[PDB]
Amino acid sequence: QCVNLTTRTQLPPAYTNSFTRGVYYPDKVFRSSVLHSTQDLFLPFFSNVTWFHAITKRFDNPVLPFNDGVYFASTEKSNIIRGWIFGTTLDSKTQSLLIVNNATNVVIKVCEFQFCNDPFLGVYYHKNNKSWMESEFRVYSSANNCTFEYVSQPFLMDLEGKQGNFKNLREFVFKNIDGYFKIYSKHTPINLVRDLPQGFSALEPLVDLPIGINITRFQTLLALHRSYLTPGDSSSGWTAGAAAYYVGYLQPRTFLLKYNENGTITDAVDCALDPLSETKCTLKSFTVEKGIYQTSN
Amino acid sequence: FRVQPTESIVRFPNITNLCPFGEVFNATRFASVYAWNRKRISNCVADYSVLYNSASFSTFKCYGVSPTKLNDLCFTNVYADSFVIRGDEVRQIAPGQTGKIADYNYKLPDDFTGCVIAWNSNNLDSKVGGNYNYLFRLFRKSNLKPFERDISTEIYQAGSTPCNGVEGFNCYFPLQSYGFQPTNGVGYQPYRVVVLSFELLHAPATVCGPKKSTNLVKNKCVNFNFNGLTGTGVLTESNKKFLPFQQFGRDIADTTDAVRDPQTLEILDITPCSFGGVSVITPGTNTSNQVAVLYQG
Amino acid sequence: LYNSASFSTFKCYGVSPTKLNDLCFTNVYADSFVIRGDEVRQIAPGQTG
Amino acid sequence: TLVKQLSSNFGAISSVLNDILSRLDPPEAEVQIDRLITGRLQSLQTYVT
Ligand SMILES: *[C@@H]1O[C@H](CO)[C@@H](O)[C@H](O)[C@H]1NC(C)=O
Ligand SMILES: *[C@@H]1O[C@H](CO)[C@@H](O)[C@H](O)[C@H]1NC(C)=O
Ligand SMILES: *[C@@H]1O[C@H](CO)[C@@H](O)[C@H](O)[C@H]1NC(C)=O
Ligand SMILES: *[C@@H]1O[C@H](CO)[C@@H](O)[C@H](O)[C@H]1NC(C)=O
Ligand SMILES: *[C@@H]1O[C@H](CO)[C@@H](O)[C@H](O)[C@H]1NC(C)=O
Repeated sequence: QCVNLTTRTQLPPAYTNSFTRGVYYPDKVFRSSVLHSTQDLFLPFFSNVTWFHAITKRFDNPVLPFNDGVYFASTEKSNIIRGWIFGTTLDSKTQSLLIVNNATNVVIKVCEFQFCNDPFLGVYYHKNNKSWMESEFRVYSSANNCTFEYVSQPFLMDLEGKQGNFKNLREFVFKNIDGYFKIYSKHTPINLVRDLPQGFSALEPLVDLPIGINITRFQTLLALHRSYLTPGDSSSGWTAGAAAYYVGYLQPRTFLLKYNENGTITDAVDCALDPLSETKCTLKSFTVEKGIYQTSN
Repeated sequence: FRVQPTESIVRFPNITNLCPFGEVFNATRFASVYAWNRKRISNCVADYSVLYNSASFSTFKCYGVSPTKLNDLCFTNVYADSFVIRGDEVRQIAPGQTGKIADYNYKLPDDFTGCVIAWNSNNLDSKVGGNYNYLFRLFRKSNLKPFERDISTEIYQAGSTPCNGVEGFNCYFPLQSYGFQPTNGVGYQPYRVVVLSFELLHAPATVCGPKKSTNLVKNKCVNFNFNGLTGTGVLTESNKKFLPFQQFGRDIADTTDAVRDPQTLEILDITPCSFGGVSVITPGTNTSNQVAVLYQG
Repeated sequence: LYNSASFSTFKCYGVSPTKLNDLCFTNVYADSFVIRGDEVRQIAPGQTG
Repeated sequence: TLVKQLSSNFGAISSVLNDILSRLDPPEAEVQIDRLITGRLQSLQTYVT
């Protein structure tokens, strides 16, 4: 059985503005001090990115559409965000990739899963010993047929019901092209929680998987913190920590990437944002002299 | 002027696994054309000696690559596609060819790079009363895109009369039984056809030829072969830093100037051997026959 | 005629019944006769009776 | 521009001559060689003019 979350407050999703974030290495080749130009799926600069927040008894695990691509960035302190579900039908009728990170081995498997209406992870604080354990793992029901499974090494993290300011910024990019699931990741320490900071942070590829299934919807997994001072029921005592993750969608875009001496991408420029940006794309330079130029037709 | 290479070196990965050709070719249960099966092969040395031997192989056609050279270069993600078609249809499974089976079933892209292997089956896939397990589609609203599959089972719509469940006039099921019999002619016998698709798709390479790897020699104009990359230049130790996922290097001209050794994971630079030019000066044939030689670079 | 659906049998051999007006023909010939209910199968390509 | 013209396909399967030579047999390769030869020769003529 799977317990169903109840008595959760629902709020409209807020909107915020991205600031030139989401540039990743598009190939395995190494280049230094070269103003290379590439054409691929990118998150356009200054885009309208939806912002979700979890915090009386406010909770949110909406089934957001996958679209062509997703830029998932979550700023967190207590690692309340654990994993993501990637499925089309999400009712054990079609393969549904399940990526979940827990105290046990990181589980990255694709199987037919009868996911319940509310797939929320649950971590309970025990009174016999002062330790946090994942007493609830009722996210799905059964897995009849498993085409492919990959179980990684176990990972241990400190899970606590803390409402303090987020300590780290984690950025992930998901793409499904040619039957390969590509994940790019970055980890940057941060203290300000007002909004995403400025600057360029290149995302290095993490892992590639040949899942070979087409995905139209995805859902984020949020842990529930239940201490010894809370009943621990889904009705009451399930108050989770402060959570904030941002979801953006990739589009076909042309970027001009700048490589420094060590091969890192310091800066980038869009080729469709502004006439000045288009001119800089045409001249293949970050500085434009006085004059008049022909960009396009 | 030119400098000639002295030695030749090969640096292939050390892989002991052997790809299971047995399942691909010698399979008791062999899939139908309506739902063709795809098999992924990786991380194994592939010996293609058996293939050009042509033992009981009716048709061995390779597009974009030569079978004799197949055991030299190095690939990634070998695909195997298995399906069963009638004896007079094997011709139409080829690049750039349109037919009843090709348009309504498994079809090949015009840019196909692989070998098509076909051998005749007499009675292994035939029944005295007619084998009806194998099915083919003779109706389809829109021609299939390359490498597509159809799992729908609906009555095809002809005319204004509704179909796909409303059986009636001008309502025909696209799927038909092939009806193979051993008493039929050679042109009506079932044939087992397997399609191999080859792609590099990235710097890393998984399936590589059984060629032995030799030692490494440096600071000499030699012929080097790194994972199927052929060139001629001196090899020296490189101070350039590669990020762990990166494997190659490129300059402004986009020619390779660095590469990582597969066996030892060491960064080494590549520099072309000096050529220059030759200019001969003469005081004049009348005065003397002595000359001086100037080498440009 | 195809959409009329007033014909018990509407079969086109060698040409697409749905797309027939699209292709122009040099000469069109029509032969008319009335047969029994057990003889329609006899009047068919590759059929002898 | 002269150097950048060296990387174009000009209709061949690949720009690099070595990739064409290793992957393909001599009888099939020479057409792909001809495409590249014509393209690069035309580029040289333009530069010289
Ligand atoms: C994002 O779109 C909403 C409407 O969907 C709009 O109200 C909001 O102003 C947009 N964001 C920005 C930064 O303008
Ligand atoms: C699992 O695979 C078997 C083997 O074909 C099949 O019989 C069964 O129906 C599959 N399970 C489901 C839920 O479709
Ligand atoms: C994606 O999967 C859904 C599953 O319902 C299917 O209907 C759709 O045709 C698929 N799209 C592609 C492009 O394969
Ligand atoms: C490259 O790395 C070295 C060593 O960490 C550092 O000294 C140098 O400043 C770096 N160059 C950059 C970041 O442009
Ligand atoms: C070489 O020089 C001498 C002296 O002027 C002249 O008589 C002779 O014809 C010359 N021969 C040639 C081949 O230039």
